[PDB]
Amino acid sequence: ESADLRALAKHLYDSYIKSFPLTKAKARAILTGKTTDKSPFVIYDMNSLMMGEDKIKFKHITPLQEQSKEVAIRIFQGCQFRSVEAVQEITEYAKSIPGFVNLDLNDQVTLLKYGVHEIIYTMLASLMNKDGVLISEGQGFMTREFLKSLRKPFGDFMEPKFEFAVKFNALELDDSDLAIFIAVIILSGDRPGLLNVKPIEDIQDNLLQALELQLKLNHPESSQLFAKLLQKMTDLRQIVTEHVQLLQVIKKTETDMSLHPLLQEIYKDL
Amino acid sequence: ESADLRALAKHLYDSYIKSFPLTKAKARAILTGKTTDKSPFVIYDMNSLMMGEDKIKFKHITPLQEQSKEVAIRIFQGCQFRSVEAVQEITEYAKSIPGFVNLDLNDQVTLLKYGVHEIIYTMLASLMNKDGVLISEGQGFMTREFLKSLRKPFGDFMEPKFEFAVKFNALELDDSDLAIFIAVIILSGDRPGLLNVKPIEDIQDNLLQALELQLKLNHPESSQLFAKLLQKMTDLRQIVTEHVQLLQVIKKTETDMSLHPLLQEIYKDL
Ligand SMILES: CCCCCCCN(CCc1ccc(O[C@](C)(CC)C(=O)O)cc1)c1nc2ccccc2o1
Repeated sequence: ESADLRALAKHLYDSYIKSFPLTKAKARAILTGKTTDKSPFVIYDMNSLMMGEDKIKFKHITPLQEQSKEVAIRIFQGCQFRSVEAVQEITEYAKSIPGFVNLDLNDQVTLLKYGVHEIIYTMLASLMNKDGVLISEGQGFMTREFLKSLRKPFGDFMEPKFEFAVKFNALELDDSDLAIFIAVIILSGDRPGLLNVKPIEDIQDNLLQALELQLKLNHPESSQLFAKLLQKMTDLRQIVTEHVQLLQVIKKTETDMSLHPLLQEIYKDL
Repeated sequence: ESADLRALAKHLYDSYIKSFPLTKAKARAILTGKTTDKSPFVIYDMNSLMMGEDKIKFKHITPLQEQSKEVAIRIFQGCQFRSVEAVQEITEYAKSIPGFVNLDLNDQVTLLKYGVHEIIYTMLASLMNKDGVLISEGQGFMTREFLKSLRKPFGDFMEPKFEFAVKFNALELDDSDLAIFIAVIILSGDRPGLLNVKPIEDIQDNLLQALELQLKLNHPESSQLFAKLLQKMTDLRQIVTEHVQLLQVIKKTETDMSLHPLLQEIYKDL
């Protein structure tokens, strides 16, 4: 019954709105302007960066950065903190996916460990366009060029996210679509180390039917959107793998820089 | 129309049968199961290999294990010969895909270039089970044990493919399904360097529709098989990536000597 699938879709969309403070709808409203209400301050260089810590709250350094925790590192610990923040929002969302909390506690942990970053990059795309990305709840906007100009290793951390975002965003998905998609990502029975794969795949199948109908009803004219979206899951895994190896490089070139315990746990070069 | 999709399906199945000697239906009869007659020669040890090699249809080298070209190298090289063969079979199959030959020639070469490894492992799964893989047109069977026991570098070469095959084969696809799936892989759109993505994605759209109808008619009891199959591409990709990686490492094993050229030419890297 497609009626039961529509309810699941509404339920997941509802939980999504309740778990994620900055939706795609809000992100696009901020980026596309035509607004005086919430135009973001723009960071495209060191100076605007300094200024940025004025109209927008930023627990980081404004002045000199070199001999005082450089800008690259400052921006990096910022992403770090924001990522853990996202893991907590995604975890809250996960618990709302029917069946998720009734699974083996060990597998709940495994599903989150492997799904969190894939979800992070999917949602990160909502806050990006070809020119940059929204920051601090949408009050700021850091330029893609400014980011690609950071010190040797940090200079290329974000580029692959942008490359993915521009392609992914061309699919023109809205929050109700993404809510089902993120749920699908989490319930992957092919995650390494899962104990009970069957209960996980039973839920994903239900989620997949939900996503399929949702895309057919919401995008009547977009041929094979469902399949096209599912293939994007390959680009996500790649982004993760690529990010991981870059993180191993960072770890060795910056022995004075620290990683958040949560993020470190999830990570295992995995 | 459902008619254009069935025709496309039937057309691909026919060309697939004509292009690939060993069909999965053919290989499954041999593997797990009997169909008692002409049982494959089993390579499970060094002695069984030496014997099988000198008694199998392997046009290349003979058994010589004594400070002269180790077994692992001869096995590895052997898989290279068969891979070059398959590439030509994949190439002929590609040309039968409606619209393929009509694409920009550089684009045709690009699609084949980046799609042959994904296709090779996909079809390899057809000849594998959890304990081994069919060899020499199915006249042989090299056990998973003997393979994982090879030298340090070569022992971890095929294992990852066995793991993928185990999961992939659980989908229980047959040649009619695989025929369309392989064509979808070939007509990707995200291969690097493509010049005209539109016609490529347009054909894949048509192929995906065909694959979807085929799975629903051929496996009416398998819910969301279409979606599950597409997500298996995330695995194939990692496999390929991980594979070119070990490959580079192998290069850092065997190298020198003015003997073997022209042969090294015929292979390169694929
Ligand atoms: C439901 C989840 C919503 C996810 C929203 C993510 C916003 N974000 C963080 C993106 C990110 C960047 C870098 C990351 O690297 C770390 C922290 C490295 C340990 C990781 O977790 O792998 C991880 C995640 C982010 N936003 C921005 C804006 C500008 C510059 C950098 C930046 O990073």
